[PDB]
Amino acid sequence: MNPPPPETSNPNKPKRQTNQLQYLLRVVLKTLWKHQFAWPFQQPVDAVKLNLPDYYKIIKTPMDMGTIKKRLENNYYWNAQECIQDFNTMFTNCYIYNKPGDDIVLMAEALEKLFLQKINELPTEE
Ligand SMILES: COc1cc(OC)c2c(=O)cc(-c3cc(C)c(OC[C@H](O)CN4CCN(C)CC4)c(C)c3)oc2c1
Repeated sequence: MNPPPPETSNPNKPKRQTNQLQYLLRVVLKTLWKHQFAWPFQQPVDAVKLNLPDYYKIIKTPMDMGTIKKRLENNYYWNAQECIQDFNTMFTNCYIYNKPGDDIVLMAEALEKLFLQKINELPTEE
């Protein structure tokens, strides 16, 4: 069985909409979301359909771009670093669970290269 997905809504968590967070949605997430390798990362890993009974025994902090997209659209974050960590968690989970040469790993690295190139020009806070 799959665990419940990460939280995307929490009304007692403080939130805001900084220009950095707008950039993470409009530049960073949109760039990765449209990429040819985005599809495995657009929703939580469905370990049941994929028949990976051990995935959520090894991956204790799941994350994915569907969760990140909902969080940005919901203005769930307080700062840019919370959102950047989610991306890095999602990439790291992939490298942690899988074999170094795997397709899913190459897909992850292609998205992460773009991720790094975009956050390198993260604007200073307005
Ligand atoms: C869709 O979205 C995502 C997103 C993901 O991360 C974002 C991942 C991910 O992390 C890795 C896997 C995955 C890994 C193996 C190893 C596998 O293969 C298991 C199969 O039973 C056959 N192999 C078993 C091992 N035997 C040695 C050889 C055969 C399958 C089907 C998927 O899928 C993902 C899908």
